[PDB]
Amino acid sequence: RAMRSTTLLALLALVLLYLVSGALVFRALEQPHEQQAQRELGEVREKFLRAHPCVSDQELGLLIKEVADALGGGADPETQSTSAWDLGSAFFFSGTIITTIGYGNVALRTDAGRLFCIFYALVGIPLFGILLAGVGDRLGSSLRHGIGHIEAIFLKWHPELVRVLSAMLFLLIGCLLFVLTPTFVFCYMEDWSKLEAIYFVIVTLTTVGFGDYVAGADPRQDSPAYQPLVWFWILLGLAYFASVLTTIGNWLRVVSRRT
Amino acid sequence: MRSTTLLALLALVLLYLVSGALVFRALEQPHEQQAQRELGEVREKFLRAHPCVSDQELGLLIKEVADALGGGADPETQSAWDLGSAFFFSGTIITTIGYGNVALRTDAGRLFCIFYALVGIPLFGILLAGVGDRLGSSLRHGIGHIVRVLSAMLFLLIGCLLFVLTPTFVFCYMEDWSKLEAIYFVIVTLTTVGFGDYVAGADPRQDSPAYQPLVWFWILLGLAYFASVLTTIGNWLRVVSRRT
Ligand SMILES: [K+]
Ligand SMILES: [K+]
Ligand SMILES: [K+]
Ligand SMILES: [K+]
Ligand SMILES: [K+]
Repeated sequence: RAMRSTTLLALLALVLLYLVSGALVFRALEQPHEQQAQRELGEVREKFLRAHPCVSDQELGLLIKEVADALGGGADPETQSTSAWDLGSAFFFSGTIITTIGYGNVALRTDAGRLFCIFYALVGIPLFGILLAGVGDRLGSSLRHGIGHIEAIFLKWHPELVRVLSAMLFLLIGCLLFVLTPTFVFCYMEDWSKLEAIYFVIVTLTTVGFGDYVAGADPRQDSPAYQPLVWFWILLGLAYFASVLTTIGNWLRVVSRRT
Repeated sequence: MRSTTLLALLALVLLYLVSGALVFRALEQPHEQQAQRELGEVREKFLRAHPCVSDQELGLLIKEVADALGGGADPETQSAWDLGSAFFFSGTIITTIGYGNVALRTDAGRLFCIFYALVGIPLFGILLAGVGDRLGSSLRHGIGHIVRVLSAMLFLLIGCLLFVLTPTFVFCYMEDWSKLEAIYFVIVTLTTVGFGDYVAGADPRQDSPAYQPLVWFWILLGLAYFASVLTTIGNWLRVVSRRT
């Protein structure tokens, strides 16, 4: 009842190469209609100048929308009024699909992206499910093996005791690693509050993906490869969680089956 | 897999949506009307001033409006976000669909939602099973009444006619969407991606407010079916191929 080591490594790459494949289908499929609401506002701000519309409620009523729908499109900080969606964005995006988060912070506009998507999902999501298995297992165990050195020493002092300790320790060594480090990190890179980053993390991992926050979707960001990294994280932490989530489902079932 | 014990969760879980929606509407509604009130003013303060030919005030006019927008303001023109929308919202949470088309702003209600998930979503997985079974058991009393892999092709295409392609045709006549959009919507919905680009019950222009918890209750049976099918496939495609 186990998956083979070098088996998943072939799978995983089979997936990256599926994702990288998806990012390409999208890259040169949505590149053109990319809104880029930052340069579209200037054409709306200045257009209000060369025309100097004045003393009208009707001409204002719509502005609010023209600034709302424009703002909503990830518009500039509206105080500047003075390039994005490449692979790191397209790849990351594709990933938010199979992972089923779907941040959708950047809507799809090209009808092909919708049809292709429909298929990229129905074919992507399932493919992922396995990756988690390969990871949750081949990885999840590695760490259980690591802690071995800890419990090997605890035994030199006294069994049934070390059992519970490793169980609680592992959750933490896993938590502190997939909750805390990431939450703390998202603050020092996206200038969010502690809460927001933990709020984010939680929505990321629960894969609710509200979309209100997304680790790498600011056109003003500088580090390009950073997005896929946070993705390589989502994978890891998403997989770990699943393992710990099922085990408890049993520990909670073995005690619930006697009803 | 108790068929009368899960019926209780349909009341518990269903309450978890209402019993939870109450907080969201009581945590966000205040700052839902404030961004409106604070817009009304900023809107006419400028309008009634009838300024002219300037930029000094437009840089502000813009930033003045965004503030109101960030807190969730009206689109234009010059009512939204109550329990009805919260219920739906709360539900998009457990379904982990999270359309987010409508966001959380209250820094306080945000944390409330952080926990509502951890402990709220785990129950849904149970109901989709409790329902993924009753719909999985309905394969006999349904298909039996009318060689081997031949009776599988049918069940697959049974649900596509019931859950997949049924609502899509319905959504074009309810929200004017194209053929595709409905499909694209349903898939992103069912696969629970929840892109949020599109959404069934949130359009501002609706006149039937009763049919929404029905479109939502549909999501239940929807994912439940999609679960019932993955439940068999996931346990069949594995055993046959072990040594393969
Ligand atoms: K989602
Ligand atoms: K959005
Ligand atoms: K989502
Ligand atoms: K979303
Ligand atoms: K999801």
